[PDB]
Amino acid sequence: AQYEDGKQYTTLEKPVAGAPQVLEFFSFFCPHCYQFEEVLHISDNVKKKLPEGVKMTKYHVNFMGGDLGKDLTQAWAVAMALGVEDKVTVPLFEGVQKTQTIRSASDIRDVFINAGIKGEEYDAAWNSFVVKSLVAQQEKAAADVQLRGVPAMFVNGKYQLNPQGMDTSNMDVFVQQYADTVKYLSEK
Repeated sequence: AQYEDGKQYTTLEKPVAGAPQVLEFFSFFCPHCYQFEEVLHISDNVKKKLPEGVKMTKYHVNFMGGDLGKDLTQAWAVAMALGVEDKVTVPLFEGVQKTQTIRSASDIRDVFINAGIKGEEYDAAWNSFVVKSLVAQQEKAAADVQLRGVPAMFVNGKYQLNPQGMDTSNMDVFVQQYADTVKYLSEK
């Protein structure tokens, strides 16, 4: 074929029922995630190719960056609840990996503060149980695919994008190839 298992994707031996249709995993410590985010714009180019009715979920993971890593997953929960993903993603990435100015939960908070979220509003959300469950979800979803590496994308809980079977000569062609694969798996 042109798309075969073990090539542009892999199949999960243990398929995850009722999973979000298009599901992405990342870490703000994850170097490829960084390049996935602000040089490749993967999530975004995948949206521009997905069908009618399809929903995209993005979750942080804990297993990079240790104690900060966890704070970052809770902080992403806050991002999701407050609907500010688009306003923190870049300064969070740049704060961990470019400038190294994020070293404590407090530095994470600053990003949100400087991005315009209100202190009391952030703290409230941070400490809220809607956020607790959102952290819980982020973790359960990862556990359900026994996830060990990021970036990762899962389609319909059944398939896993395998970027290392696509070519990296031209980045724009990588994106196109990646996104098209998602569209393929989506229709499967």
